[PDB]
Amino acid sequence: SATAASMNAVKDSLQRGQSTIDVALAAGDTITDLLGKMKEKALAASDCSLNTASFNALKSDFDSLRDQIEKAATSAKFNGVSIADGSTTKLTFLANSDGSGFTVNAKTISLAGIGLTTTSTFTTAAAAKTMIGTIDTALQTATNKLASLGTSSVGLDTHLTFVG
Amino acid sequence: SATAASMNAVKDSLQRGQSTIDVALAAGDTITDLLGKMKEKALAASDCSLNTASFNALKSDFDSLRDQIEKAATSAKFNGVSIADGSTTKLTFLANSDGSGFTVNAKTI
Amino acid sequence: SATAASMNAVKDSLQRGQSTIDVALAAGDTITDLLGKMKEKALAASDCSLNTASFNALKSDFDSLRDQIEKAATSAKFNGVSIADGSTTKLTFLANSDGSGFTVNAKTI
Amino acid sequence: KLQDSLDAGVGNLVDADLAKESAKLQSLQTKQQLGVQALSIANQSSSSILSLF
Amino acid sequence: KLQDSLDAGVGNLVDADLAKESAKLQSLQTKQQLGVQALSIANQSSSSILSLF
Amino acid sequence: ALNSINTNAGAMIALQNLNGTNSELTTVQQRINTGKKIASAKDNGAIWATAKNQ
Amino acid sequence: ALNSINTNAGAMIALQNLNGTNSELTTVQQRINTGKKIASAKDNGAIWATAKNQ
Repeated sequence: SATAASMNAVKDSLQRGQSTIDVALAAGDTITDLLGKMKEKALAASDCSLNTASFNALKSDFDSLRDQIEKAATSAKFNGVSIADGSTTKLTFLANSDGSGFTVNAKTISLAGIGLTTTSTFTTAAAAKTMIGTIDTALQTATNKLASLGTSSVGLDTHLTFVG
Repeated sequence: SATAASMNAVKDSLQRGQSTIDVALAAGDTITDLLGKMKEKALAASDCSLNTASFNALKSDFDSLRDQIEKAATSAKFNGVSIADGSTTKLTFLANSDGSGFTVNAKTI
Repeated sequence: SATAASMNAVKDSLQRGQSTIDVALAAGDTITDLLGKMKEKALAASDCSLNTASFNALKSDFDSLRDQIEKAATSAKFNGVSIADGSTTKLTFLANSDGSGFTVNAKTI
Repeated sequence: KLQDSLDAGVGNLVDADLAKESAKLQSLQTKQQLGVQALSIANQSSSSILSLF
Repeated sequence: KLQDSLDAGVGNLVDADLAKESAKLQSLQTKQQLGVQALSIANQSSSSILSLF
Repeated sequence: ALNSINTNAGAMIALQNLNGTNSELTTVQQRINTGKKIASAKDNGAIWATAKNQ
Repeated sequence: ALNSINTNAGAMIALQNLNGTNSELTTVQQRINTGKKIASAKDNGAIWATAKNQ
């Protein structure tokens, strides 16, 4: 019966892990939407037949969206710890009554995590031509990381049910 | 009357055997569910028209489910003994007041 | 009362037979639809005033429908046994508590 | 269509009939209530010996 | 025309069929209502012990 | 022991089945709300990523 | 025995009649869904085969 009480202690750690990953997933969805918008803005700014006045407007829109991404990524903290800021490399929760762990790797989805390198803009109509590909790569890697996070969340739910 | 008291001793061994097999059966049900999911993931990953990015996701799902199976199988122990880990080959409980045994073969899952 | 329990055992065999025949009937309906389409394609391809390019298109449609028929027929299995593939000649289920059988002949489609 | 057929077949294999289970549950609950009373009746035997002494 | 094709393709990938979800929702609501009643039945066990003492 | 006063497995198993039904209900309600099967990254990682990029 | 506690035929016969009604309901619902009497090969083999070939 001592072991059953210990399992009662394990379930709390699993639930806290659930909450943390849920917060990370919400932030990630917002970030992917913003990345799609940024790709569209960068594509529009690469047109060579634009005025000097439209280029500046598109550049300001791009800057605004990037700052939005940073704000969204830095606030996905639950209980002071996060798997989306890049502060730590992994989080381990309790999985067994003997001290065994359930490991969740950290999936950084901040600007530095996806290679966007904060304070990154385009100054000419040729820099946006490469920013298109940069944002395509950023969106791909962000979606990969979020898929991994979803798999981890499903695993946590399944193990919680089995422990009960 | 000595024999009747001995049967009173036999019933406890039978009850402990009941508990052990119940734990094993619960673990086995979980494992069968996980195996069905693994079969579906493996079938999905065999499609030749997939990207390099979907194959990796399906591979990670498969790995996660396999680790789940191992965790579930290794924890089906009651009183330190198990008929699902593969540690022993059979478990014998008391069946008669003369020392006869009830044999349960081990089914490693 | 032993006989009544045996009848309780008979009902399961009858239900399994129901399921198997239902699967076969679904496959058969699909196959009949495909056969109607194949007849229409073959009739269209017999016109002597067609180009070399329309004949090939109709031939490809015919081939596609035939492969569809084979796929549909080979998958009508329940519990590993079938009455539509041609693997066996008949299936017998329990009909009476004394061991009597209910015979269903195989209808290869 | 095939997946629907297979799901229906498995359901036909392992499903229950709750209309019959309701009747069986009622009868068994009544029988258990009667069994507790019968055990109570059986316990009170041999209590009349004390009057002899 | 191409953008319309791509939008239709993605919709074909990730969309649901609400006609089936309605039937599944009805069956699951009935099953949950039955499950609460079954739990209520299971709770009332062992209440007949007190009559023995 | 068929008459134990400390525990009963019937309530435990009824609870487990009720929780399973509640989880299935949650999944169906999510499908109805969002109008799609693969809405988040938990439903299906591969298909969700493909749809986002497309 | 008019007071038996182990069995009662009234419940059995009520169940049988209810099952018969359910079967008739199934047949009528199938007719409404497909809009025709002979829809499958179970309804009528001869007429179904004739209609298919025609």
